Amino acid sequence: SVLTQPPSVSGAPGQRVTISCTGSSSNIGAGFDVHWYQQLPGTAPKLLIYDNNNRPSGVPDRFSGSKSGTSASLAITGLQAEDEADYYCQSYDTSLSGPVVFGGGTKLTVLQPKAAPSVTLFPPSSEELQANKATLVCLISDFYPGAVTVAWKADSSPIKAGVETTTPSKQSNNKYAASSYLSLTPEQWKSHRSYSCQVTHEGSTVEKTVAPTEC
Amino acid sequence: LQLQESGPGLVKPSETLSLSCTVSGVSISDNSYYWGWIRQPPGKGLEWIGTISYSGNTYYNPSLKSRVSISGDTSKHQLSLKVSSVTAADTAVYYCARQRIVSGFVEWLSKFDYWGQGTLVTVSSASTKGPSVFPLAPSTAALGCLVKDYFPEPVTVSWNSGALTSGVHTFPAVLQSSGLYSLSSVVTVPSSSLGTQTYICNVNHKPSNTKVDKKVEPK
Repeated sequence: SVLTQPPSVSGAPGQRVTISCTGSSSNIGAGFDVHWYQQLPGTAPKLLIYDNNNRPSGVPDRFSGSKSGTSASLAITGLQAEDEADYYCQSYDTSLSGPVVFGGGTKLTVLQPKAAPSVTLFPPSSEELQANKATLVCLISDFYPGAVTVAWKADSSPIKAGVETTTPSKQSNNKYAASSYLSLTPEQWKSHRSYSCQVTHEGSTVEKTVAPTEC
Repeated sequence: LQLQESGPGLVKPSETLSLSCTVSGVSISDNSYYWGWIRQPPGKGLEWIGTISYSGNTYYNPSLKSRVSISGDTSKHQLSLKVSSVTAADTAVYYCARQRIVSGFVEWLSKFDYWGQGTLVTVSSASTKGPSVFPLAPSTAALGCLVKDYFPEPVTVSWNSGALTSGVHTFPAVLQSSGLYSLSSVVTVPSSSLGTQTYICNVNHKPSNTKVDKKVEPK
């Protein structure tokens, strides 16, 4: 946060992209080297660029570093979809803030086309039902951008109650995933003919349905 | 060349957190190498905690200097991170990393070349809770496990003891109104294998030392 980075950076594939890192007199301006890290969603950071502009073996020639004045930047040529990640800048610091300092972090978003969600709805487990509890599991993943609307309806009548819905989160393919849970008593599950979880994405709505079918 | 983070996934407020890192393939007191701790709050960025040299010396971030303490055991090849008097804002993923230096007037802190995989430590006055696992029957065929009501994250889910990879898709946990989590994991499988291959999930929850295996069956 001491070193300032772009909150967000985008780019289409095959494009050249740049991520800035500007600090004070202490962190970079003093002459201290700059280091860059790559962080894929849900994973630990990778040493990407060290000592301003050097690449550790395992990093593509597509990546390059640069330093001038109080700024440092990361260059990516031939942008791949693989590159979508979180980027962090590093520099030694002489200020009250401690010796090692990190930047705010940058959301590098490589272009993706529209992606309709894959929705799978599960009825309450029979084992679960034995426990006098009953939940419906609505699961929509592989979609882009990260925005969806979840509707629950007993038969043809929608009811916004007992609903626990998550926030989209991207997977290794950089497409989002979201899960919704409906908490009922087993008798409510039984009472109605059928339950339907419908998700609305890109003006197209997918309406999967389940019903009390024992087997 | 390996770093393995270790320690509890939960600590209460006003309590000292203790974590550890086991280093493999290199000596923890080998010259030219420093080791340090870095933390990342959920959805936030990196914050350096502190670093220890190949000798006894430790350096820390003035923003957490009062509470943070770091130690290296030269015989065990492992690190120790203490964080006294924790608060809600200490909830984070803690990382172990190897730090290179530049030798000048002072050995200068440098690039972190190797990183471990962190340990999510949640700060909460609540106690841990293992998950109530239930099977989700198939219907080309989608089947899975429902890991319900547990605290706190993480939960790891393997299928057929790691043998089943292809088709596996685990979803992000939801935080329920109760304060407990719910997590699902499914596998897309060939419907032709539903009666020939056994499909079992392997639910691990380190905070409560719980391991639940569950065979998912049709009908």
